[PDB]
Amino acid sequence: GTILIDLSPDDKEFQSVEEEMQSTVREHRDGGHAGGIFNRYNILKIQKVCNKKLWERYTHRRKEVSEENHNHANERMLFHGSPFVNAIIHKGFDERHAYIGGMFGAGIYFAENSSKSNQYVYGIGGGTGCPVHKDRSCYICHRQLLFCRVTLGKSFLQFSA
Amino acid sequence: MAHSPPGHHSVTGRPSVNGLALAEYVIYRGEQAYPEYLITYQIMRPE
Ligand SMILES: O=c1cc(-c2ccc(F)cc2)oc2ccccc12
Ligand SMILES: [Zn+2]
Repeated sequence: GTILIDLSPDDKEFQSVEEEMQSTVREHRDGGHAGGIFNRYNILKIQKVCNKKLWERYTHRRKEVSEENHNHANERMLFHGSPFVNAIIHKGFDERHAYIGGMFGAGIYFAENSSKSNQYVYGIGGGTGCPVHKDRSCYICHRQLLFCRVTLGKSFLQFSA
Repeated sequence: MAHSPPGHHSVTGRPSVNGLALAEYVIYRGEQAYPEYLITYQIMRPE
């Protein structure tokens, strides 16, 4: 049920998504070990993910949360990087996409910093890097990230290093 | 998949040491996220 629609670089929507991607790069405490050494990206393509069933699944849950939280879904736009990007865009997020060993328990993790999500594109800790060169800092191979609509509702605040 | 803390729908991981890090978030239901945009990109080597 999923179709992918290419955005033109001239589209204000392409431009605002690219700006969120580029502007939320930071340096990481691993010196680039997991995600590579970089300060910015070369954006090759931005596609809108269209799936009516998955969208209706999201908005149904969003209304449930909102009704439990004084009509406030606390919806954010956040990054997600995963080796399972292809399954996610076709079948939706579920338990198979969870970070079982994550520091806040087994759930599905999202980042404000696109560069944090970039650390997970090739797996936890960057895995063994790109499939072709086995390089976590590969400047050749094409990577994919998701920019996702996320319902937080009432969120438990964890202070952490 | 774990459960959200009782009375909550998600967890926010607030950075407490690295002053430049932004927040990270966890949901425990797949239905609480929709993958709106697929971004294809390369990282760029600093000059
Ligand atoms: O984008 C993320 C993906 C994942 C992720 C982890 C394990 C997987 F198997 C798939 C994705 O972890 C993160 C942790 C913190 C912030 C963002 C992410
Ligand atoms: Zn490569």
